[PDB]
Amino acid sequence: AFFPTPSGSIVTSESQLFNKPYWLQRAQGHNNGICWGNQLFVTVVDTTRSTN
Amino acid sequence: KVVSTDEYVSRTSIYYYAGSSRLLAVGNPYFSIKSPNNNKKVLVPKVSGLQYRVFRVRLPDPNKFGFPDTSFYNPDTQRLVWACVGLEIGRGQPLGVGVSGHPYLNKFDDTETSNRYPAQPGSDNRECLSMDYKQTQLCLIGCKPPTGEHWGKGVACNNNAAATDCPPLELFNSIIEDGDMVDTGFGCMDFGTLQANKSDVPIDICNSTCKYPDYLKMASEPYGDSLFFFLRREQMFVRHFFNRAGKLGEAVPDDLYIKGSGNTAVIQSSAFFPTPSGSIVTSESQLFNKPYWLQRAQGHNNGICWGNQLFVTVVDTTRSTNMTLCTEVTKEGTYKNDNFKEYVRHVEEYDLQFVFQLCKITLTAEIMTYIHTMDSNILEDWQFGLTPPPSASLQDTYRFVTSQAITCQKTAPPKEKEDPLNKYTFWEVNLKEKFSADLDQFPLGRKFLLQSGL
Amino acid sequence: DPNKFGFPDTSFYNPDTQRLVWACVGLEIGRGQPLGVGVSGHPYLNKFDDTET
Amino acid sequence: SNRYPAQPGSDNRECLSMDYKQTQLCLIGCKPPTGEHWGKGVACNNNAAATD
Repeated sequence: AFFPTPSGSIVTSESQLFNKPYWLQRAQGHNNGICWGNQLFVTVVDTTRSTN
Repeated sequence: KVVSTDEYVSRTSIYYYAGSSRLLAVGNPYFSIKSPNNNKKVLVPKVSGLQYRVFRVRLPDPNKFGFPDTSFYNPDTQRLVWACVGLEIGRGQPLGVGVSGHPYLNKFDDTETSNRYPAQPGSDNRECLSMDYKQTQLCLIGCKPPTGEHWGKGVACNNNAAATDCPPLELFNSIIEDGDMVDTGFGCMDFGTLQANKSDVPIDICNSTCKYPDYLKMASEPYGDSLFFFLRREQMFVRHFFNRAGKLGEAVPDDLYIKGSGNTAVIQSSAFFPTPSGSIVTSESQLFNKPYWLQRAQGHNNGICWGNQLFVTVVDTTRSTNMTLCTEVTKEGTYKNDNFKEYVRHVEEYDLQFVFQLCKITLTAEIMTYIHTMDSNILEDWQFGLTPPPSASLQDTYRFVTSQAITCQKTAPPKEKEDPLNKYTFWEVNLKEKFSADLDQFPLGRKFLLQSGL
Repeated sequence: DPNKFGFPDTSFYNPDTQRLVWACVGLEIGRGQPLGVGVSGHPYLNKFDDTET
Repeated sequence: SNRYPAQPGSDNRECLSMDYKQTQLCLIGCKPPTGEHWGKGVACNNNAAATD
């Protein structure tokens, strides 16, 4: 019964995903950004700002 | 109500280059060495590739210039100010990263392949080790020196609680003076107060306050006089895994692990820490020896440098090589160990070029309000809105100053106290007597004319 | 030297009040070997101990 | 790690193996292609060659 270990790699600012603009001219679904109920739901997951 | 900076100045049709000399900087990359007999007598200053190199130019005043053509400038109402349009950071050293490391590092074990029970106790297990740092390259420009936060101490509060004993935490934004340390992957925090063992971090950091550029606060500044234009590029990854050596106060809760016995009756540490290291450092992803034609700033100040001065900050670890000196004491014919005294030195090389464009400001009375609510100090250096000083006649006149009609005469007030920024050690560069008007005699004005589309 | 060239045509070149010079416009570096890194080493290098782990 | 006194021995040959470089090339010709290699030749047998 075996299991390996995950180990990560290097992390650059060149291939980041934050502090950059976004414009939603056309979404994928049918709601084009119309937020019902006067609320939003944003979720973000990072692991690269996680010093101890 | 704020406004942008393209509606009350005007670009002229004249351009100026100025350029510094080649900067020299040498020292020891581990500690400053003072006198044994005195504290303030430095011998070799501590400079490495890990210091926030902060230069501050002093561009000469425009209104002290006398032109043969006095047509474009009105001295009755208009004034001048300088603007930055082109800029250069020069580097002249071979590429290579240096190593640092504390000789008494708080490494208990290594925790990556095998740590066999039982633990190895003993009240002293610090040892010597060394490692690479997180490589970093970035640059900032502005007319106000850049701000920086850090993590620090503080009061928790009053003793209503009787829960535990753990230190508090609080951020503090400060002014980034020169000589301060760059982060390398161990928290933007002061190790001089938050740590007590002084035996976990290499020696360059342990009595420092390593800070980090707050991009968020500077962008959220109203006038925007602290971020003209900036880049950054950095990377890191892991090297090993170690663990601390001490009683972990915040112990592991009981339900989340099955207790052992016999050889497995004691619990080891649960505080781990990795060691960072840079990757390959190419010459392709360099950030300097390249022109920067500023077109439009992200703030509102579009290059107008109030106060006739600029601030450049730059950090680089890719030229952090370490020269190892080796001299002897007694000449032998056979090898010895006590016959050599060694030293370690680190060099540093910089250069700066600048392209300036002067600008006139029509001064009507509604605009100088907007200058006044910017800050009051700009308007007085132009000597524009002042008061007539009253108080005509005095009689403090005596023919003989050392006599017996004494009034105990005292003079020399401290009235030339004007600079609030004098509490921070910058790197001054004298640029007042280094101008010229012929751009085509320089290795950057030739690059300027090809970019201008003339 | 360019001035030692007796040209068959003289109608483009006055030797009394002109001279000639050369200039590079083409440039090439030729290699002819397999690729490989060399290694050297001191037989008495000043290594005291290890300091990695 | 070569912390050392001298080491004796008559033969110290061992069993080793390693890979080589990956290398892709192709070429088309009218004449069959010509290459080169280094090799031994004349020695000119003169001037006190104390090195073989």
